[PDB]
Amino acid sequence: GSHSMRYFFTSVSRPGRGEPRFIAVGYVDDTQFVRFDSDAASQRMEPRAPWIEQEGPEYWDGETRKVKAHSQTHRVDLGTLRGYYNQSEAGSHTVQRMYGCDVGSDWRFLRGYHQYAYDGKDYIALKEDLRSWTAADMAAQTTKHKWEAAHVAEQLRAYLEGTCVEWLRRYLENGKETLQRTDAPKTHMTHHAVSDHEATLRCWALSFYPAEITLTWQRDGEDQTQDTELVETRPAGDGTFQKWAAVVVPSGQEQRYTCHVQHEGLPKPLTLRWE
Amino acid sequence: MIQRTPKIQVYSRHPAENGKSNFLNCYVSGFHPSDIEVDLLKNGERIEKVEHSDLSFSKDWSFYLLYYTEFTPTEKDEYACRVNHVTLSQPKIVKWDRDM
Amino acid sequence: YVLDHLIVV
Repeated sequence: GSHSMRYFFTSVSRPGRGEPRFIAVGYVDDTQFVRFDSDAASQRMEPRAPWIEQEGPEYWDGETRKVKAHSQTHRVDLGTLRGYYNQSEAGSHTVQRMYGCDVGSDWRFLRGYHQYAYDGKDYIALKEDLRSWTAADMAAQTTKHKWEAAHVAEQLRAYLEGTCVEWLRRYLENGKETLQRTDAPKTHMTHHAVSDHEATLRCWALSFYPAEITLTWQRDGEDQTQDTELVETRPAGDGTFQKWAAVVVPSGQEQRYTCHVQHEGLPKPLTLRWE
Repeated sequence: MIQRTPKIQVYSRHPAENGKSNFLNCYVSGFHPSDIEVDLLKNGERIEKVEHSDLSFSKDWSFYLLYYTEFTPTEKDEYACRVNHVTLSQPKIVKWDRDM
Repeated sequence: YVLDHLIVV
């Protein structure tokens, strides 16, 4: 299948009580393998997955150096952005950055991302061609012009198209057992009676990886929606995910409805009927 | 500033068998800003050892966290999640349903 | 691998 590597940076400014908090997390597919906390005693890039721990001490020293340098960047960004919007010093503001790379099943480059956020809104983002910028408002336009002249997009474009893809491939091979695996969901169905006249049917999918899955409700072979409830996919806490779908059915009509599951772990889309 | 109120999902790591070891999970998502208070309660009493995941965010810039602890489900006992946020006028409590 | 280039807004 298609794999991706993404880095998420969050920097929040605390006016008064110290410096800004900086959190960095790295994901390959839906697995987190690295983290950095500005308030952590280690003050180093720590491993969160077993397959990354087998890296040499040279790797960690380099990764620790760059994440700390990026942390200093966003603290300056917070001050610069506060000037841009004429905002008061007393307020606490958040800056977030996300960049990532996509590879296809063939393991070659597919897509790239570079996006910036201030106070929960899009600020400046790199287009999919990796050569143009989108500016949200006037304040974003000031940063766009500087970045266009300095050829920042070209330096970034080199990283996603080349540097990430090489390291993403390296990460996949090093943890082939952990992240190149596919776990089929463990499906079952439950019955809940709201009242004498209508009952609730629950479709469960559990212990599956990757997180992406599709759950559909069909009545008599007809797609059933708007009468159904769907929850956000949840992490089980052991590297597997969970999701469930529910539909309200009148009594005696339970056998009409069917649950259809589509996941990469399943060679055939599963069908669940209450009987 | 944009503010998003958190979504809470309380569940278990494994299917809830009574009298057996399991993990209790609280999944908060769809919230902004990052400052959030999440506690796991047993019969209204705070649980001492509660871990959580590293701060990350979704495509819409919203933050998500997973709080978990080991527990044994019992017919007698009740469990819940207490989440406090700036968007919440009062701390929101969501009780644990083994059927959800 | 973390981004090797540094930028400022």
